[PDB]
Amino acid sequence: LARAGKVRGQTPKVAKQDKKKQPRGRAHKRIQYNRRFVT
Amino acid sequence: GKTRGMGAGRKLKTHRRNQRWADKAYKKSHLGNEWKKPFAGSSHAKGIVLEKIGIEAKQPNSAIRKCARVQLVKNGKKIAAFVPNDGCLNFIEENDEVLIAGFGRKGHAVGDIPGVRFKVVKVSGVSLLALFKEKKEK
Amino acid sequence: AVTLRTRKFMTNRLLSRKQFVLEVIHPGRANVSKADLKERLAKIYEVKDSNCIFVFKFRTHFGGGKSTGFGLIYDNLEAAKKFEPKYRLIRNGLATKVEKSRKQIKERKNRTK
Amino acid sequence: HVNFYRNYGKTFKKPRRPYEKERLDAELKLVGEYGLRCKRELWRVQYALSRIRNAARHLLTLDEKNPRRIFEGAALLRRMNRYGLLAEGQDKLDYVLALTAENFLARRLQTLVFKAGMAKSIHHARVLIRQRHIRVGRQIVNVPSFMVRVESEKHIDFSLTSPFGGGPAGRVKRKNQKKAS
Amino acid sequence: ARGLKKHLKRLNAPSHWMLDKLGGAFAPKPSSGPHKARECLPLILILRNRLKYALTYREVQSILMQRHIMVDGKVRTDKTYPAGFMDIISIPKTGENYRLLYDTKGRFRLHSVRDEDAKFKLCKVRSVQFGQKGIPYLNTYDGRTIRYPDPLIKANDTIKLDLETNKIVDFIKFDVGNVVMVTGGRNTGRVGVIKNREKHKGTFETIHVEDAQGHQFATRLGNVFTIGKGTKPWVSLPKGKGIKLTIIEEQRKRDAAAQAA
RNA sequence: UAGGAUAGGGGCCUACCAUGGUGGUGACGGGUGACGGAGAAUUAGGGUUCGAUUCCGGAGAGGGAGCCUGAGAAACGGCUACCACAUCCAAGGAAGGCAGCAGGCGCGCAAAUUACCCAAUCCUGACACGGGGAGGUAGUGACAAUAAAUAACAAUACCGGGCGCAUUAGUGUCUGGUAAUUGGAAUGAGUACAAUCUAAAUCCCUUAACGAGGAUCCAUUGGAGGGCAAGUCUGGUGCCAGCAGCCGCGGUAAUUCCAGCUCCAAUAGCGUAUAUUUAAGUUGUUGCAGUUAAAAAGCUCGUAGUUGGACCUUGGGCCGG
Ligand SMILES: [Mg+2]
Ligand SMILES: [Mg+2]
Ligand SMILES: [Mg+2]
Ligand SMILES: [Mg+2]
Ligand SMILES: [Mg+2]
Ligand SMILES: [Mg+2]
Ligand SMILES: [Mg+2]
Ligand SMILES: [Mg+2]
Ligand SMILES: [Mg+2]
Ligand SMILES: [Mg+2]
Ligand SMILES: [Mg+2]
Ligand SMILES: [Mg+2]
Ligand SMILES: [Mg+2]
Ligand SMILES: [Mg+2]
Ligand SMILES: [Mg+2]
Ligand SMILES: [Mg+2]
Ligand SMILES: [Mg+2]
Ligand SMILES: [Mg+2]
Ligand SMILES: [Mg+2]
Ligand SMILES: [Mg+2]
Repeated sequence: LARAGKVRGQTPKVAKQDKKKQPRGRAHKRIQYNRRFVT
Repeated sequence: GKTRGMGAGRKLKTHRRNQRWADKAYKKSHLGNEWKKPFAGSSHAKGIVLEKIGIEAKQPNSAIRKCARVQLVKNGKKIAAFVPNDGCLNFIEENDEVLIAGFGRKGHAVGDIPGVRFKVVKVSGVSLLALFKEKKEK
Repeated sequence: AVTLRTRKFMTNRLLSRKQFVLEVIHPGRANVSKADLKERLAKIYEVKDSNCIFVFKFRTHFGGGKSTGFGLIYDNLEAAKKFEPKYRLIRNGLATKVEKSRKQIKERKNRTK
Repeated sequence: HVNFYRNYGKTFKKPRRPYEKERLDAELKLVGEYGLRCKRELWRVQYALSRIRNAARHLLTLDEKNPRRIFEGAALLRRMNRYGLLAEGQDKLDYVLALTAENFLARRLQTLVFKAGMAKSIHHARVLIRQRHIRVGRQIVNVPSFMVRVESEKHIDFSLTSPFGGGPAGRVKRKNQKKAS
Repeated sequence: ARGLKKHLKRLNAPSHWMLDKLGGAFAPKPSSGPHKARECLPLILILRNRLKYALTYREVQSILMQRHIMVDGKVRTDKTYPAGFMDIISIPKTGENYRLLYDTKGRFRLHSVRDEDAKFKLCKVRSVQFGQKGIPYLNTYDGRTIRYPDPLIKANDTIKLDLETNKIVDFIKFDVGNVVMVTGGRNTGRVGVIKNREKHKGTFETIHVEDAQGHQFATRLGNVFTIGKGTKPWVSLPKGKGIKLTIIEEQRKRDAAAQAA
């Protein structure tokens, strides 16, 4: 019971970037289509 | 071999009624002991924890799986229940109000945790995944 | 530039009205108000009294420009008084409504006498 | 309590084996090549095909001159011909089994817009459908799975209100115009 | 339960009433009357749902309380009256007569008739037996009781009744070879000529009937109804002359009506 | 058998008499977290499991019991008595029955408004007018189900594969994208004049003017060893924390934990738990197996049960397509 939270506290805190959103829905299947086997 | 007379419907129906009992699933499902288990035919069960315990892990592994002894408000059973997240045990505290659910394998011990069939899915009325993900603190 | 055509039209001189489904075609226009339908439908049928009319249950179809509804040409406003539900006379201003408060309306009144 | 009595059901079914490369990439082939919103639309198409093929299979099980066979065989065949989903000289009640999900996907209104032009892209076709830009006879349709019949196929055309084929210019037009003026 | 059931729910309603499913919770619940009340139509169904002279319960109430709607020679203001087979429904203000008959698909049409074939009705008899002081009387399936019956009129037969003399003018003897039309079951609506009648001791009597164009069928006695002697009916048949046509044939009718225009 | 009672048959009950009725084809008894059915889920076929619930039938109104009125009640939004519970009392007394609608407590894993309305569907009354928490309308409602947005199109670009010669080039066609790159178009989410809807409002359907620069009008759920689709990425931890349905990972180079990038499957949905169907030809009548994997009784007799050899003219013709 002494060692609870050990590693999850050991890990450093880091933050995301501010990624541009990927398209949702139809446009997302579009990018999948014309990225897998159109390119 | 089988009995296949055109008039043997009574024998075949009695024989299947008699021989379905050797099937484990049918026996478990109709024997009536599922109402004598702790949940007694319930999916979840709100209970009160007695203490954060921590227990050994089985031979190939070696670790301390952090469980808790909970009492069932509904029928007084005292059981052991796991806490399924990293360092999540701290959120639990003595005599808190938790929701205990089946831990998988349908009422049968899971993985390397010895003889524990239950998992904590809520505490003090707050989602425990939310506690893990800082979405909402109790 | 909106037109007005009526079908499923039937006369009932049991209740002496002229009952029909109207299928107004109103392109561009959002929808045509019933108060404005009244005088057009009056001036096409020559009813001599644009108040016997009562029109109700409009839809304004998906995509717009085309609307359905019911129309009831009464011949005598007396007939339209007797043979009509109260609510749409109240709508066209020919009757008025009163508000209820149901306590003592019957219950504690049933106790004294 | 009435309105309990209004029936309703399911239209697709999630596939049996979730993670298969063959089926996954075949379905991506179809979804990308018809520009669909997701694979729910595709699964509705296999569901409708499964329904019609079950009916046709049961009909073919029986023998001819059986009035039940003839009646809904003819009903199913005229349904197919109204949707133009079978060609001429092809009414045999087996070419109903022969057809596949490509046939249904080819009748959807997005596809028909694409094949009649007026889109410059199939995804552009879908959007034009959903911004009320297209009518069929006189009624503007915004459901890209509209399943046009051939008797409506000939005159699928723009609305009388869309800026492209109808009346007044759109709000972007009128903002640019009023700030220019 | 503890008494008569006074509400009827739309799904529980007879299937030949045609009335829809989301139209409400309850159905008109035809009152106790002179006809079997599962084989009947309320005058509310006659008015609102078929002729559409009104649009609501209350407007049909206005219709009936005006005393216009006259049935079988006398006005009936009840709004759940069980009007049924060859009841004649007249309206003086429209001067318009109707007679209620089965159509071939098992439902009820209101066939217009002129005044001469609306001055009278036609019904079958339930049974003829004696009464007080030995005066014979007969009972019809319309419920009517007629005293001093013609010594030849027997059970299961058919009788015409005017609405002024209010008695018998003539009668069809239910026998082999007279045109009938079944009034219940899956064969209801179809007119036809009785071609055979076999009796089995202690059970329903079976009637084998042939339609006007070849088809043959069978029926129980309580369902058949002689109309006229021989092939000729004594009543104006509906637009289908009592021939139920197979679904393929009726598809061909609509296909031909399409290709004729 | 005779009678009594019932509206009426009847051991329903009484008097007398007889010694009968059910059962291995399962009575009687016990369990049922059991109201029955129409039906629900799943289904190649056959099946398996469920069915409190809006349709029909039955039964109850806290638990039993007994009756008035009435055509209809052993009624409970009727009464009488007892038992359990409880309210007012000025302390003698009195009123009770939400498993009706709404709402409150408790029980729990578990379930909404103390709303409006008689306009519809019908019922009801002495009755065209009254009444109707039946029933409808509205508020909460990711129970389930349906359609379905979250961008589209153009040239610019470092570029990226042929196609015009294809060498030696170079730029070329659908544009593939890292492009907050550049650009004007399209619109509904939302706001909202109005009208329509409505018993009156509200929603939907129409539509004055407003309403998109990509940071926003921002899509999540779970997963990235095998099954099983997707990292022999990077940092941290070091048989610990923890993961993991199972096999397994972690003992200082972790594809498995905690994190970031990337990616994947589904997508306004998905994970989790239990129960159940499929898988299951692991309940097998269709359709399993018994030498050795679990399973031929030690052996024979044996009643029910199941199963039972062959044999009986439509033998040859006409006739109509
Ligand atoms: Mg098993
Ligand atoms: Mg192990
Ligand atoms: Mg009842
Ligand atoms: Mg007796
Ligand atoms: Mg029970
Ligand atoms: Mg019931
Ligand atoms: Mg009761
Ligand atoms: Mg009682
Ligand atoms: Mg009550
Ligand atoms: Mg309640
Ligand atoms: Mg994630
Ligand atoms: Mg993870
Ligand atoms: Mg990871
Ligand atoms: Mg893989
Ligand atoms: Mg897991
Ligand atoms: Mg894993
Ligand atoms: Mg086996
Ligand atoms: Mg062995
Ligand atoms: Mg042996
Ligand atoms: Mg034997």
